[PDB]
Amino acid sequence: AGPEIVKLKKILREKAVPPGTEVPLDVMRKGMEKVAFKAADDIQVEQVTVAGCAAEWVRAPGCQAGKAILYLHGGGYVMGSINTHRSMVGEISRASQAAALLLDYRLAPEHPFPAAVEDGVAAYRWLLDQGFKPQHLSISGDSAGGGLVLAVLVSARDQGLPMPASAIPISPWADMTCTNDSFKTRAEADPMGGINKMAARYLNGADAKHPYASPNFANLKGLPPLLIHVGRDEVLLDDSIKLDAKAKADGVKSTLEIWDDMIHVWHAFHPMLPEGKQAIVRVGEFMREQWAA
Repeated sequence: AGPEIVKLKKILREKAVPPGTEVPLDVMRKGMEKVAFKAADDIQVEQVTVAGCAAEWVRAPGCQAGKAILYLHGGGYVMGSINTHRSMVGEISRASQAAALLLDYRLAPEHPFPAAVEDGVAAYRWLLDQGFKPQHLSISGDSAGGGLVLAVLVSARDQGLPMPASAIPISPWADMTCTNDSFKTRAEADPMGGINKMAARYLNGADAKHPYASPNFANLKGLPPLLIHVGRDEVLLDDSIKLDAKAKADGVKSTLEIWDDMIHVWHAFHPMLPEGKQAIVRVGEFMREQWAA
């Protein structure tokens, strides 16, 4: 249906390491840093520290005064940084006209679970304490960071925190047991097991069904409206279908949208992918929808 994903899928295929090759952690970290998209030049950035983590407010133009996004990057809980996700987050800020807080939360295996959860709740709390009003808040995250979105919500709700206006997990990883069908069914279509070594590194012997590690098994009752993006052609399809089905069950509003022909966090390829640009427009549409209500 699209000539851009075809071009892009072949590119990501030519580029990937053979299946089942063991790449050092420091080697995958730097590689992700080395190939990271550069933020559009009209995105301004301000470095802060938030709950003892490095952070940047990432403000595109048009940003409105009351509003913010706690944004939680992907990387399997072991890699990714402010730098690797600054581009896509600039675009989410554009679309939603709210500044992103882009948190450099603690990474495994130097800092195992629940460290990353502990940072998310703390950044959220820090936002409220700055006097952002929950109803002026959004939370969003890709992949590992999309499960964290949820984990932080459940966690913050257990702690007495008010829920934000919406939550957008993009290609969420919300099940550390990695047993879902799509790992097998959808695996010839991901250009893109290696993800088990990251559960092992995050968990570090913890219960893999621990609600805050794998939020597909958490009590979700009370959480605010969900938009969940995932690509049909990606390993983690099931996580998103089961997140939505569990949200449903637990009283929560979600819109799952499986985008056909798309790969993992296709949003990140906005610079060359039309679906990427439009999925980002749609995220910002959805946070702006939840803010008007």
